[PDB]
Amino acid sequence: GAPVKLTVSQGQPVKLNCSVEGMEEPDIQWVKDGAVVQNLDQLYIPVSEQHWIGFLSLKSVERSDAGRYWCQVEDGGETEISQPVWLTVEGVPFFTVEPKDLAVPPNAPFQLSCEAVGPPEPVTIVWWRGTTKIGGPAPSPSVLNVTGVTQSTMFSCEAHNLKGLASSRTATVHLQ
Ligand SMILES: [Zn+2]
Repeated sequence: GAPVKLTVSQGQPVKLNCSVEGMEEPDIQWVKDGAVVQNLDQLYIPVSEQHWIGFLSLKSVERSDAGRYWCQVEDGGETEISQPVWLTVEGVPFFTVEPKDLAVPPNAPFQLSCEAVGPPEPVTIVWWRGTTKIGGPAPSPSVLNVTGVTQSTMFSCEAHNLKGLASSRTATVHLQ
């Protein structure tokens, strides 16, 4: 278990490679997190007799493309296979917890919350109410305690990491 670790920025193409050795006509397949890969360009070429390289192309990486990839061959036996590559996709923060819309009575207290993650880490959050910075910058997860509102009000989180900024959905708190 010595995986290679490949880090790519969101939206960039990437190509992964594996080596398969010790077998004439291996049936090679790319696997991601233990599942046979679908809907990606796969290429398997011979450099010598008994020496093959597998090639997996991704056109424009998103978060869901991150995972552990490797090549497997059926039967295999003494076939030597390259170690897995761990694909990590870096970019601006992603909100795992969005702020929720609420209906509240006037001057009644409430709490909103949001969570955002990288990579890269760490992530900090600021809260906006209308166009006014309230809370933060503070780490994730973030909560916002509000004493009350007297009219419909918008709240959103803005998350920050090395790669830049992401906004949450805008929550609306309306009067019941
Ligand atoms: Zn910064």
